[PDB]
Amino acid sequence: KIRTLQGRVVSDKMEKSIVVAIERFVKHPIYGKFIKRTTKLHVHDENNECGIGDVVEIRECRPLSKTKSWTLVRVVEKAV
Amino acid sequence: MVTIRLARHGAKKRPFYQVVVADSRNARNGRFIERVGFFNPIASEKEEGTRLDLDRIAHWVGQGATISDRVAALIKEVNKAA
Amino acid sequence: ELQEKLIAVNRVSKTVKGGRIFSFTALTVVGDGNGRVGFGYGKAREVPAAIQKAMEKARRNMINVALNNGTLQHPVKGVHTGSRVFMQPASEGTGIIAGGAMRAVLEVAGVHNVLAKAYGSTNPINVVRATIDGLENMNSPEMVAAKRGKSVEEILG
Amino acid sequence: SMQDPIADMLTRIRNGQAANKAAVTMPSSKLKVAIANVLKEEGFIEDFKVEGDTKPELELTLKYFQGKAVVESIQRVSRPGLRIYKRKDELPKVMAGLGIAVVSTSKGVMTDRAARQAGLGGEIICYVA
Amino acid sequence: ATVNQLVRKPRARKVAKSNVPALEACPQKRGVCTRVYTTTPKKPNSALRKVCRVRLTNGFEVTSYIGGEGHNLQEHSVILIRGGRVKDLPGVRYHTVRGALDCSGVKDRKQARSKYGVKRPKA
Amino acid sequence: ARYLGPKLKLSRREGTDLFLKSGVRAIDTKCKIEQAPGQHGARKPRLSDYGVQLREKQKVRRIYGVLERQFRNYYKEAARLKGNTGENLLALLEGRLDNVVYRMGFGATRAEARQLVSHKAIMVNGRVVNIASYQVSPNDVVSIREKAKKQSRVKAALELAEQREKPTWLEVDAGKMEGTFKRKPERSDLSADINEHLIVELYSK
RNA sequence: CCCGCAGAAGAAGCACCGGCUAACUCCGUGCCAGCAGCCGCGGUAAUACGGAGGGUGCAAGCGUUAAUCGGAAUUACUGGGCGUAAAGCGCACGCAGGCGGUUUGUUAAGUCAGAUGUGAAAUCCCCGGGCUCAACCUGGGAACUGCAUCUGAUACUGGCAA
RNA sequence: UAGCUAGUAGGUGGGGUAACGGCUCACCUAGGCGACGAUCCCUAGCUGGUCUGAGAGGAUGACCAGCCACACUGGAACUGA
Repeated sequence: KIRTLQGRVVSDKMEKSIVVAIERFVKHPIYGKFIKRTTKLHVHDENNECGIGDVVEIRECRPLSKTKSWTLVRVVEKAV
Repeated sequence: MVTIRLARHGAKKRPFYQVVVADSRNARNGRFIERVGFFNPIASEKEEGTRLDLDRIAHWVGQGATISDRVAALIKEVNKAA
Repeated sequence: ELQEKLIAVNRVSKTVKGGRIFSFTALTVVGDGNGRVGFGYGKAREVPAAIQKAMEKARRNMINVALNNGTLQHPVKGVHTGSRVFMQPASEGTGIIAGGAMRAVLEVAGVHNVLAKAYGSTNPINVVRATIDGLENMNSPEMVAAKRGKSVEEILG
Repeated sequence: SMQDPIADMLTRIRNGQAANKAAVTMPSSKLKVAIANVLKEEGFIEDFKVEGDTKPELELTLKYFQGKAVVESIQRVSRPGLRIYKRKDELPKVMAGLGIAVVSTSKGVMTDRAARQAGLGGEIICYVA
Repeated sequence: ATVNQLVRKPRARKVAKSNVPALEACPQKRGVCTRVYTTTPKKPNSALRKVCRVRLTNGFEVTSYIGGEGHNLQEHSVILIRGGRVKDLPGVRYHTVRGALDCSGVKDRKQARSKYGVKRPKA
Repeated sequence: ARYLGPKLKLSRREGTDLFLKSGVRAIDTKCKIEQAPGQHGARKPRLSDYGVQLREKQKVRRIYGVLERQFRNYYKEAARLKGNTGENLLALLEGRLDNVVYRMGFGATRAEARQLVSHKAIMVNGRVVNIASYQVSPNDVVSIREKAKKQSRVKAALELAEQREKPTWLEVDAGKMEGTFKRKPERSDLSADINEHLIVELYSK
C-alpha cells in the first residue's frame, strides 16, 4: 500500500503538469490551536484530465522535472 | 571493510574498551554501526571483565566483517563454553 | 500554645496644622499550629502599643482551616485586592517554601509543607488577607464528599 | 452570536448557583443532556429532565448543601477557539482529584477518573470542581 | 490576548541593550588615558571626582573613573578599564583597575586590598 | 578546610554546646557561654528570619565540621533521594566515618576522631580509608589498626563515651577497640533539638 | 599502592560588617578626602569615608568585572491587560481568515487506544558496579515528550448527504 | 525590503550523468513563486546537547560525538572505487 495524498487543484496551465494544494491541520507548537496550513505541490499527469478546483489523489514518484516529483493517481470529485 | 574492534573509553591510566562494529575508515572512538559488548582490563577480579554478544558477532562475520586481533583473543578467552 | 508572630511595622503620618503626626501600624498573625489562624492589624502612637493592640485583634479574628496532616488538601488561589497568592499542598515537599509575610501566616496555622508564590502586589497587609481567605476556601475531602458523591471512598477511589 | 452552547450551559449553572435559583432551564441538546448526566451521577446537580419535542428544554435543579452552592467553580477548558485534547496519561486531576473533569472520550462522556480506569483519553470539556 | 492573534504575530521579546558598550563580552579593555582631569558630580553631592578620558584599543573613546585616594595618571599611561558606572558623573560608565599596567595601587590601604590593588603589607 | 580555630567560640555564637571540647575536661564551666560571642556579646540581636535560617545551617555544619561546598552537595544528594529531605540530610551527616567513630567512642571529639583518620588508623572492612567523608554502608564494622592503636588517652577517650549516650544504631566491644555499624539512624534516634526545616528552607531561596 | 624514619614540625587567606544582608565600636577626617549595586552616606561626636580592635561569611581560594537565564505573571501558551494608571481604530460595510444552532445517517481527516519501525552512541534520570571516598569511569533500565505506517474506537471537531 | 523570475515554469526531442532531472541545447507552450512572507538586506555552520528554569520557555552550540563547508586568494580539471 502506498502513501496517497489528496488535495485540490489550484492551477493547470502548464501542459501535462498541475499544481495541487494540500491542507493539513497542524497543531501549533507554542499556542496549541490547530492551524490550517497549505502545501503546494507540482503534480504530473499524462492525458491531463483535470481542471481548476478539483479534488485529486496524488502519489510520490521519481523526479519528472525540476519541481515535479508527484504524479496523479485518480481524479475524484469532478469540478462543475 | 567492516570491522569489529575496540574503542578506548574510560579515564587516564584506567581504560575501558567497548567492542564495537564499525567501518574501518572511521576514527577509533568515532562513528560505529552497533555496540556489541565491552571489555575491562582493570577488572579487579570481581565478577566481570568482558562481555560479548556472540550471536550478534557471529551474525556480522557471516556478512563479511573482520574481527581485529585483540578482540579475536577475547572470543578465544570466552572459549565459547567457559 | 497560641504562637504569635509579628509581620511588619510601618510609620504612617497624618499632617496636621502644626506639623505631621507619626503613628506606627503593626501587622501580626496568631495561631495554634493546628489549623486555626487569625491576623490582626493595630495602629497606635508607640511601637509596642501597636503590636499588642494587633495581637488582641488577632486573637478574636481566628478562623478554622482544615489542613491535611501538616499540609494542604489541594492547590488553591488567593486573590485579595492586588495580591494573587497561589499555594500547593506539596506532599511532604519539605519546608514552608513561601515568601515573606506568607511564611509567617503559614507557620502559625500548622502548615509545614507548602509550595507558594505571591503574584501581583506583594504588600504585606494584602498578602496576609490573600492567604487567609485562600486557606479557608480550601475544602476537605470529607467535607466535599458531604455534598457531592456522598462517601469519601467514591470521590477518592 | 451563540457559538458555544456548552459554555452557555456552564454559565447558566454558575450564574444560577450564584443567584440562588432553585432550577435552571436552557435549550436542550444531545451533548448538554450527556454532560448533565455526568453531573447528576456525580452529585453536583439533582434531577435533570428534558421537556419538549421539537424545541426541547433541558432543565436542571441545582444543589445546595447549606447556604452555599455545590459547584464552587465550573470552568470550560476546550472552548471553540482552542480545542484541548489529552492523552490517557495526562488527563488532569482537578483540585487534587476531589473535583471531577468531564472528558469526552470515544466511549461517550465520562469523568477523568472514569476515563483513566477505562484506559483512554479524549477532549476534556470542563473542570466542574 | 486572543491566541488567534498571537499566531498571526507572536510575543515580541523586549531586546536588552548592554549597559557598558565598550566591546561586550570583554571583562576588561585597555586604553591609553588621554586627558586625566577632575570634574564635579551631580547635585546632592559635591567633590572633585577624578576621571580619565581614555581611548580604548578598539577605537572607542570613553571616560573612566579612578578609584582610591590619589593616582599617578599622566596623559599617556596605558591602563585597564572595567565596567561599573558611578551615578554621580554624567556619563562615566567605567572604572580603572587600580593595579594594572600603569595604575599603581593606592598608598596605605590596609583593608579591601584586592580592590585598589595593593600587595599585603609584608612586615 | 577544618577551620583550625578557637573551637569553643563557635559554640558561643550558636549559644548552645556543640560538643567540641569535651575531651579530657568533663564540663564547660571554663567558657563563659551565652555572654560573649565577641566584643558586643552582651547585646541581643533581633535576628531576622533569614538569620535564624542561617544560624541553623551553621549549627549543623559546625557540629559535623563540614564546610559549605561539601555541605551543599549533601543537600543536593538529600533532595534527589527518596523521602524526607531534612531527614536524609541528617542521615548523610551521620554516615561519615569521622562522625561514626566519634559516635562509637574512638574519638572524644569529632575533630579528634577525624585526626584519627589522618593517623591512617581507622579501618573499615580491612581497608584503611584516610577519608572523613566516607559514607558508611549499614552493614559494616570499623576497627582500629594495629599500628596506631592503644595510644593511651585515645583508648581513654573510649571510656569517656560510656558517660555520654550509648547510641542505638551501633555496637562496640572495646576488644581490639572494635565496633560495627547497624542500620542508618532515625530522625528520632539523633539529637532531636535541631530544626532541619530551616536548612531545607535556607537553600531554596 | 605498601613499609620505615628527624618530626607539629613544611602549609590561611580574601571579602564584608547602615538597609536589602549574616556581622560593631573607637580614632582620624569635616559636602573635603572619599564610598556607591540600589536607597543614598560625607557640611565636627560618620555603626556608610580611612585606619584599628572585634565580628560575620567563604576557604586554597576569595572578590571585582563581563556574559546568559532566573527572580521579571515586566511579551503573561501555561500566566497580564485596555472607563480614569500605557492601551478600543472616528464610525460603518465587507473579501481572505477565525468561529458556528439543532436531528439522524455516513466517513474516520482531527482526536483516542494498541502495535510495529525509528527516534545513533555519549550526556540527563533510576537501580547497581569500580577507582581508599568523591569528582570520575561503567553495566542495565527508563527517557528521548517526536515522526511514519498498520489495526481498532466514533463521544467531540471537520467532511459529505438528508 | 512587496512584487520576483527568462533556462525562468512546463512539454517534446537530441545530448549528458554511475543515476532521476532545465543537468545541458534546439523548438513549442506562457507559465512558475508570493501576504500560511517570494525577492532583497543583515546575521549565522547545523544537530545530539550544555546553562538556566518548578515547568512551559529563554539563552546557547566551548570540550566530546553525528553531519556540512573550507585548506594563501580566485578558478579549473586530472588520476581514481
